[PDB]
Amino acid sequence: HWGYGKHNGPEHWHKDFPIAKGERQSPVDIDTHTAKYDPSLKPLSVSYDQATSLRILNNGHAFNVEFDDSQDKAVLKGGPLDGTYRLIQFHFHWGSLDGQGSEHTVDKKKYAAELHLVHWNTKYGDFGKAVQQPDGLAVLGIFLKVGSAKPGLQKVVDVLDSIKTKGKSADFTNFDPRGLLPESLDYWTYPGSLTTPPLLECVTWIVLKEPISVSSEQVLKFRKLNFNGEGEPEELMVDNWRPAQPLKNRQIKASFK
Ligand SMILES: NS(=O)(=O)c1ccc(NC(=S)N[C@H]2CCN(c3cccc([N+](=O)[O-])n3)C2)cc1
Ligand SMILES: [Zn+2]
Repeated sequence: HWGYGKHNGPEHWHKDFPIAKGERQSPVDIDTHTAKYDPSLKPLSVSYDQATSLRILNNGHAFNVEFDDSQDKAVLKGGPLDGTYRLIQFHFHWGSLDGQGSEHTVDKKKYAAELHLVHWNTKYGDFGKAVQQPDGLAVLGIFLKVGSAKPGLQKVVDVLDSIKTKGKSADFTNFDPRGLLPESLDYWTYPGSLTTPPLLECVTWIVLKEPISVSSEQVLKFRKLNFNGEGEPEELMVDNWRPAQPLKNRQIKASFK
């Protein structure tokens, strides 16, 4: 019964998921002055032209846009990664107000929201096997700030009224995730974890430096979703973010000088 409420939030997760206090937990604060430029990193390769979106689901914690990952259609390669990672889903974390919502922070700055594009390593054959491995997932993280509308986000915003409550889904075909990227693919990278239970330490994090701009109207529609199921007391889906975790014995590397 984990969540983001007064009594089941991140400070409680360690009781059911002791890895919550582990050596490679996410998210983290990115100290821009201590992150080292690594000239040996490669440009990231984001190959989304053949992406097949299928469905959008309110899972009670966020909403997931789900992809066909039954073959190598939408893949992330290069940068810090060895081999090929298949896009399985994306989701967001956001705040009750614009001054909070991101999971990663940049010099302790909180963004209004953060997009996670989740990919799994095809050398492990399926997602459930990949999450048992230290290099099993690659998550591309993109900050959202409030300003101009993001045109590529509006198809997502406009379906949210149809998946208001936990367990609701809707058909969501032909959505192009390239419309969610910023101009620059400059990034920071570090080894971490899932940011929700079960908090598995299986993620190569790749966090873009350049945020995307969304409008106030767009993020207000995220904040009208519900954590609760249909006919249950209304609990607005806001502040579904985990705060920064200790960095411990880890180095954040920058792709840019
Ligand atoms: N915040 S975060 O980015 O650290 C992060 C947190 C949690 C997850 N959990 C994920 S992607 N869980 C999996 C379990 C299986 N799974 C599938 C599998 C096949 C098809 C679908 N589907 O519904 O289309 N979903 C989703 C990953 C990433
Ligand atoms: Zn996430």
